[PDB]
Formats: sequence, C-alpha cells, structure tokens
Amino acid sequence: LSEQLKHCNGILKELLSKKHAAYAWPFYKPVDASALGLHDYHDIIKHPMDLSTVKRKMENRDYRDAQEFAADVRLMFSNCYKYNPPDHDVVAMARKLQDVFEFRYAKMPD
Ligand SMILES: CNC(=O)CN(CC(c1ccccc1)c1ccccc1)C(=O)c1cc(C)c(=O)n(C)c1
Repeated sequence: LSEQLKHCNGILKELLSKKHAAYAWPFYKPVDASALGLHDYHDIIKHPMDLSTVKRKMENRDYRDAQEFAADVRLMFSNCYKYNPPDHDVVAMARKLQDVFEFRYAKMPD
C-alpha cells in the first residue's frame, strides 16, 4: 500500500502480463522437480521462489518494503542461474525477464 510497494506491485503485474509471456512463463509457478525428473533440484536450491509465490506474498501484505520484494524476485533468478547450465534456454529467458525487472525497479520513486 506504500508508494514503493505500489511500484513493486506494478512491476509484478508487468512481469505476469502477456507483454513478457514468451520468456516469463517458466517463472509463473514453482518448479515441479518431481514432474520434470529433477531429483537433485531441492538438494541444490534451498529456497525456491517464483512469481505466483511473490504475488501471494504481495496480496497477503508479507513484503514490508521494496527491498524485501526485490530480494524474492532476484532469488527466483539466482536459483535459475545456480541450477541450470548457462546455455539452457530457461537461463536466456531468466536474463531477459531480469532485464525487464531491473530497468523498471531502478525507476523506484524516492
Ligand atoms: C510450466 N512448466 C515449466 O515452467 C517448466 N519449467 C521450464 C522448463 C525446464 C527448464 C529446466 C529444466 C526442466 C524444464 C523449460 C524448458 C524449455 C525452455 C525453457 C524452460 C520449469 O518448471 C523450470 C525448471 C527449472 C530448472 C527452472 O529453473 N525454471 C525457472 C523453470
């Protein structure tokens, strides 16, 4: 409800919008490790994060400030960079969506 959290909510809506769906879709929901046969995922990634979890936390007023919101969005990208080989298509899509995030996050009102 704070001005900075309104900015964060706007960014979240954009990341979930059809505008970015071509590269955002792998980040919409938690990685289903069992479904994908990624039996090492939860051994390598101790704190999973995804946009549906960020959305639930925003709706529940879990985030007290913009910094806490940004930490979860960057955790989501960091998990992807940690688990996947750097030449995987999902890493290319992470880099593109993080570019969208970082450039708009940088326009935070003071
Ligand atoms: C709706 N279903 C999905 O989102 C499937 N996916 C992505 C899916 C995939 C990527 C890697 C391994 C196994 C499937 C993939 C394949 C082709 C190109 C782009 C992504 C995931 O769950 C996934 C898996 C991992 C490890 C990850 O870091 N992220 C961010 C998402």
